[PDB]
Amino acid sequence: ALTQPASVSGSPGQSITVSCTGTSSDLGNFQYVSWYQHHPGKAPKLLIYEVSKRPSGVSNRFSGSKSGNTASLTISGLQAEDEADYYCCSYTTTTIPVAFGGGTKLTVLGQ
Amino acid sequence: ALTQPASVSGSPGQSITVSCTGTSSDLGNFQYVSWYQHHPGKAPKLLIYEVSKRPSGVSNRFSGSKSGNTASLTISGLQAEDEADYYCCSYTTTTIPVAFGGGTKLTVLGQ
Amino acid sequence: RFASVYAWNRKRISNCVADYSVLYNLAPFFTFKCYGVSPTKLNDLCFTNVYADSFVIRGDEVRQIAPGQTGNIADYNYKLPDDFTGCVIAWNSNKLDSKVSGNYNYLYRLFRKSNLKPFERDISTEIYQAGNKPCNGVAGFNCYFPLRSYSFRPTYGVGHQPYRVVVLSFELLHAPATVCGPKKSTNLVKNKCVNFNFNGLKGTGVLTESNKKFLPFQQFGRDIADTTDAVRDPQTLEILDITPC
Amino acid sequence: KVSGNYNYLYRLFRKSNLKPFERDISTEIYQAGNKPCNGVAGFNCYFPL
Amino acid sequence: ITLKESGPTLVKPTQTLTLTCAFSGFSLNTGGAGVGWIRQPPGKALEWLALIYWDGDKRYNPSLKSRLAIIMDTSKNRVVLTMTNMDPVDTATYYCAHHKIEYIFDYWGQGTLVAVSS
Amino acid sequence: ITLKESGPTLVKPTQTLTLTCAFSGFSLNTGGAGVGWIRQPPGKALEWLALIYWDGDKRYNPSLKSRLAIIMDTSKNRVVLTMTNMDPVDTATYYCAHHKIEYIFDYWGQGTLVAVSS
Amino acid sequence: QCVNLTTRTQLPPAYTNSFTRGVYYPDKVFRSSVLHSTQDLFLPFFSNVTWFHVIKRFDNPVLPFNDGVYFASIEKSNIIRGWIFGTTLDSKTQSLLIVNNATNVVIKVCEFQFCNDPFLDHKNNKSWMESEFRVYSSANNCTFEYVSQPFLMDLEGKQGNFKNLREFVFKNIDGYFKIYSKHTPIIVREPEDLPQGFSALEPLVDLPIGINITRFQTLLASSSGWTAGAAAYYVGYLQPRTFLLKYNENGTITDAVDCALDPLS
Ligand SMILES: *[C@@H]1O[C@H](CO)[C@@H](O)[C@H](O)[C@H]1NC(C)=O
Ligand SMILES: *[C@@H]1O[C@H](CO)[C@@H](O)[C@H](O)[C@H]1NC(C)=O
Ligand SMILES: *[C@@H]1O[C@H](CO)[C@@H](O)[C@H](O)[C@H]1NC(C)=O
Ligand SMILES: *[C@@H]1O[C@H](CO)[C@@H](O)[C@H](O)[C@H]1NC(C)=O
Repeated sequence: ALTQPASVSGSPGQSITVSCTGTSSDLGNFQYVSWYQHHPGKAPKLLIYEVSKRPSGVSNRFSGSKSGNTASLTISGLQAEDEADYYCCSYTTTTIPVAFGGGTKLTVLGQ
Repeated sequence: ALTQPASVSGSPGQSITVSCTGTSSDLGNFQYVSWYQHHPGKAPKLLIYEVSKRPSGVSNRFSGSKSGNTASLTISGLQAEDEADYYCCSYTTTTIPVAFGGGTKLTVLGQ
Repeated sequence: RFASVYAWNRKRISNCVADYSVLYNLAPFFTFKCYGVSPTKLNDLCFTNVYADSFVIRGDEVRQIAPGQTGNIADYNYKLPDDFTGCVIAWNSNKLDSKVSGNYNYLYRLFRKSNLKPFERDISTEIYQAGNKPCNGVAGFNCYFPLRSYSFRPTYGVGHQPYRVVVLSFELLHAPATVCGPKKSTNLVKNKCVNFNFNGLKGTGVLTESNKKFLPFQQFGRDIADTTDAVRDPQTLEILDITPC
Repeated sequence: KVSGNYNYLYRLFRKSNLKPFERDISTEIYQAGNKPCNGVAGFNCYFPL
Repeated sequence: ITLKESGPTLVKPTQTLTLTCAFSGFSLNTGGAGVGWIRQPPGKALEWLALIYWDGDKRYNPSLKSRLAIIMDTSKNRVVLTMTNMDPVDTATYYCAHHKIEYIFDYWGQGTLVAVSS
Repeated sequence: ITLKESGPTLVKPTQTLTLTCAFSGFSLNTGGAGVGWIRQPPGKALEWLALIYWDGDKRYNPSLKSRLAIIMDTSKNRVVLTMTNMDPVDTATYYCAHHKIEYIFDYWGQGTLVAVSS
Repeated sequence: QCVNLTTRTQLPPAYTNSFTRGVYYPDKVFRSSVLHSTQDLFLPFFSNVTWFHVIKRFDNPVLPFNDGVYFASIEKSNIIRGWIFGTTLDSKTQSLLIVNNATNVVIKVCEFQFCNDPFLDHKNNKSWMESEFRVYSSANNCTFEYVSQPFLMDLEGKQGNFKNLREFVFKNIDGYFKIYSKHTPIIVREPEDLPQGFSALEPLVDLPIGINITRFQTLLASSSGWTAGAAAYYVGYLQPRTFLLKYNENGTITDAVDCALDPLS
């Protein structure tokens, strides 16, 4: 299954790199991952569709790249409302075909 | 492909005729098919090139002709050492570009 | 829904104009080179009629279905003739003909009873024995089912993508001619010595506007010399006089 | 050659027609009309011999 | 495009969940597109129940076929999804998405937060 | 015209065959002629192995590309065939011959026979 | 559906001296005030057209097709429905079948095995019926489909005040079959014989066939039995001859004279 660190933190504002990884045998891979964030009590919406394109009508301050079994995003423009729950998803060919990350717990650094 | 009878026999002196045939789909318009002779313990030699053209050094008793899909050769005036391993070699476009007979072993009834 | 290689449907397109230019903005295709003729003369060559054939191919072995090449799905399926009057077009259609578990609606015939003549609509299937074993409704030893559904998986990726392929068969000037490609239109230049061509009206002369009007059944105009002197304009409805030098 | 003779080359297209007795020795990548395409082959770009 | 998910909140553990996910505006004359049913347990790895295309074929998760049943509407209203004999391990929130073969997830709904009543 | 064929008598099962054949006297100012190698074992008919033109082009039998190599001297002395990873079914006699396209094998050498030591 | 009554009594025909009708446009080329002498397969001036009068009568005979004929039917209830074509009558060769059963007029070129006599007309007393349109029974390998809009229809039962005349001229060049249709209204007269008049006829359609047609039959609109009205249709031949045409300033044929009638011509 997918794995990721839970406590994610870094430089405030810009220059933060977040990553997802796992096992190439347990996770069958070769499907382009998508990655989503959830808000506590609000309406959630996906931040990155497939690996690397940016759709219209949303924020264009995000970037991503996936190599082999490891996917990553570079996130820029962190405001005071940057708290979220980052869940990455792919296709796990062994069992439970659609897995969703490993869970994240992020703090705020606007202050 | 290309096929011929495995063995043939007859009275000494005359009355022998050996033929080859093949599938017309594999056979590329049926040009440049040649007739050779192999001896046990001796090098094989060319006898007939392209159906009915006589090279130098051969006798007039050897003759060859082709009708429809089947080619053949005749020899008149057989001798005690005229037993042979007459092969037909041809061009086959779909498979391996050259095809080499099916095996012949002429025997006599003089003893 | 797109036709497969086993149930290939001879699509009949007639009584229209056939411009193959709207497909270029879709995606970079798997291939573009037509096999019978060059792709740089697809428009000017006018044919009598067109036959379309649609194919979903498992994997990436559309090279072996060629006018000159055979294969497992080219001798026991649709078989391209070696004298094929037409050409091919194949493109990566991963957006429609794929499933997360498998495209089980489709099928492939790995082998048949015998080699088949090209342009034969082979759709009948049967249980196949092993050489000389009697096989009548039984399965297991020496009676194995020779068909299997297409399996599309995300772990497959490259080497199992569809690459939807359509072949087009033409006929070289023997039937009535209904469908081919059009040409371009050059705008009229008045009072200039132009070498005009109004759908085959070859000649050189200057062009003026004529006050007289034609009837709707009229298209040309003659004189004492029995030649074109004032005609209705092709793509616009007014009458133009060919003033000579 | 028994498996095919590839030592003789011929040309399939040009930018336009050619005057009699002329030799087009120059070989380059050919594009189709308006698409910006140079350097390598690909869509509407392949070697003309 | 709007997707609205409606269903009960105060649900007994022996009570079957009947959830309707409704969409407004889609080109149904296509293949390989469907709706996906997505779980969010808190603090753990999430799991998936059912993705259903317009062909009507069933793609169920392995060893979980007794907890899931799928009902059409065939009038562009919604999709009815029923969970039978639910366990109290999934006191969680539920979502539905447009899932196809090239785009992973397209657009989501509001989602429903449900817990066990025991 | 003389054709001389040289090769080992017995070879190891893991060894590579290095056959040589020399030709004396030909019209080398030609097109399409060349030097060909053919083999046959007892009990089974003839089958062709390889042919080389005078332009350095090498034509082997299909599905045998990797285990067949040709040393061409460019001095009109001898042609060497080196074949690796031999099989005990290939224990056979080998003939080196001249190859035009009408005369499929015009003049034939004496050839050499080889067998495996296993 | 097709009704095989397998019996009919035939009435002797008449002969009508057609005077001036039978002219049509050569092509879509306009000429201004130029007298042209054109040689083409025309209808002769002052010629006997054979008058088949059908009343208790069901006559749809084989018509003498010699690559272009003339069919002038004085009709009011849209009796002419389609045209049986082909030569072999057993679905072995290509044939054309036009039906204008509704606003979706369909022309099918395929193999057709026609029945003995598929009358469109029968049942519902005097009101004509759209049934029995499926004339053929079997097909080998169908070739061509075509969809066209209709002409002016007729309001079911319509007998008396025969103002309309439908002229169908059949021709074919290089296998391309040409249908020449002319509907003449407001002819306020009893049907009987043809009156005196002239009109310019335009080419409408030209459809490929590929098969030279020898015979063709008429499709007309209890299982059998009908007290029909004064059905009248005139059949005529076409022969190659020369005309002299008077183009006006508007391209309308004001006058046309055949040269080979009398020494004044
Ligand atoms: C073609 O030309 C006619 C006459 O100018 C015009 O009415 C019509 O709209 C044109 N059609 C197109 C597709 O340009
Ligand atoms: C037309 O028929 C009538 C009666 O049979 C005959 O008297 C007349 O001569 C015919 N005219 C022509 C031109 O055939
Ligand atoms: C029609 O065309 C064929 C083509 O050969 C010809 O033999 C025949 O005589 C023509 N006429 C008829 C009435 O069949
Ligand atoms: C030609 O048409 C014009 C305009 O409709 C009309 O005034 C004129 O009388 C016609 N000329 C004739 C009778 O040929």
